[PDB]
Amino acid sequence: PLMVKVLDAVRGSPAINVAVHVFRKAADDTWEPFASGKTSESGELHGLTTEEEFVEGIYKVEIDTKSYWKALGISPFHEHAEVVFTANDSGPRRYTIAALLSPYSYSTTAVVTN
Amino acid sequence: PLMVKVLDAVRGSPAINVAVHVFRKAADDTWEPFASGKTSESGELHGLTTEEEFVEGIYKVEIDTKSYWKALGISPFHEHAEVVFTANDSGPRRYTIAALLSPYSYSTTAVVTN
Amino acid sequence: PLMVKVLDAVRGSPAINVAVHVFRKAADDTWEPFASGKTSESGELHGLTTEEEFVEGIYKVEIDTKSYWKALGISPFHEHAEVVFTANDSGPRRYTIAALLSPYSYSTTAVVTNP
Amino acid sequence: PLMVKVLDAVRGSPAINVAVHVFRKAADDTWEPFASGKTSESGELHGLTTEEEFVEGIYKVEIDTKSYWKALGISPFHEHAEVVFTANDSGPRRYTIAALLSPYSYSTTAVVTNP
Repeated sequence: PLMVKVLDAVRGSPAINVAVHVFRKAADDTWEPFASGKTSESGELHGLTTEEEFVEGIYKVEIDTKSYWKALGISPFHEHAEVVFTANDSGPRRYTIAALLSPYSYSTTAVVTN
Repeated sequence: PLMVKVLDAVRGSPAINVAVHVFRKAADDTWEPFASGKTSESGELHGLTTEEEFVEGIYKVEIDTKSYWKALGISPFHEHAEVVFTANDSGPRRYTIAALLSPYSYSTTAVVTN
Repeated sequence: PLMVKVLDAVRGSPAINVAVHVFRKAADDTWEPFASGKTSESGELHGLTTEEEFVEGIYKVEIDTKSYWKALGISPFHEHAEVVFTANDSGPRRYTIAALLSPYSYSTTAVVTNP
Repeated sequence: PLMVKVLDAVRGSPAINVAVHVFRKAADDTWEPFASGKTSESGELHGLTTEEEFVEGIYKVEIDTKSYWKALGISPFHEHAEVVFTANDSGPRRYTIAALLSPYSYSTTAVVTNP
């Protein structure tokens, strides 16, 4: 139900081996670890969760952009990119969180389909 | 060797049934039709060309964004989105031209892989 | 030293009356409230801080995009856009945090200048 | 009535000395040169046209992104960014064409205001 895709706007490539952490907002308003991984050779991270586990609520996707750029020998601006959203059962069932990275800028979009 | 992908930033969806025209720059500097189609249900347009036909040169991808938005009952700013680039044999072999559409804005990126 | 500018990609206009909250990471690793304000009719937010107050640190600029879109009667995807960065670690700089908003997508860019 | 502003997403800075060519579609469907200029040290290009001259029509703003990146010694993907739009068809408006550049990607947004 949840896929994360990361692209590199400098090189025109997938952003490979980027660490991604997903958190779910707990009742006390803290962020609890939910799932994590590293993007693949295609810049994608599949298998984070299942339909049963991905219940409605507020989630945060943190993308470790700073490590990515530093490994390329580039100093970037942001500490990470964060994407915070509510999962809603009314809407379509599959969420792709896409991010497009540059050293001083990033874009993110949600593609939500059935 | 060439794929075009179009997303809708307003609805968080693929942009479906968007007309896309590809042109190749001729020796006289005019744009000659090269390939065309409409994006699919996944917002993608596959099968535009073959490796044999997609020789080095300058290409233009014109995306009919204005018709897309008008069919959704929205008045948009741009007449179309245009992506102009050189195909280069030195670089990786597969080109994805991605576009992210809003009524008054668009983003485009090239993902070039082997 | 810190300015925030927000545009609306749907309207082709400044994004007006967007709430922005800035935090700074404290010694204990918590996010301490640092400054807040709203974008004006030009989509800009000036006056958040001073050169003296804007010391080195890790800052988070929270742009309340959901509140913006809901005040316009639109159901958007994100809760907010968060921009997190180290500032002033090589001496004072001027930071513009720009954001471009759509209901299911946003962009942010930093322009950093040395006075 | 027409301003162009360009940022560099790699540097986190204005994109300086970017060449911009504006065309207007003629009666015969050709692109007629309309105005041109370069972005300043602030990444802005002012003074392209006048209220009188900027009549209704279909305009193309060509931002010479390859020339910009090649002047910096970088091999980018696109030849240029083209922004094509109908202007002034409900009376005079003020247009800002903004662009954010990276070597393999760009964004453009229009801010349209009624004076």
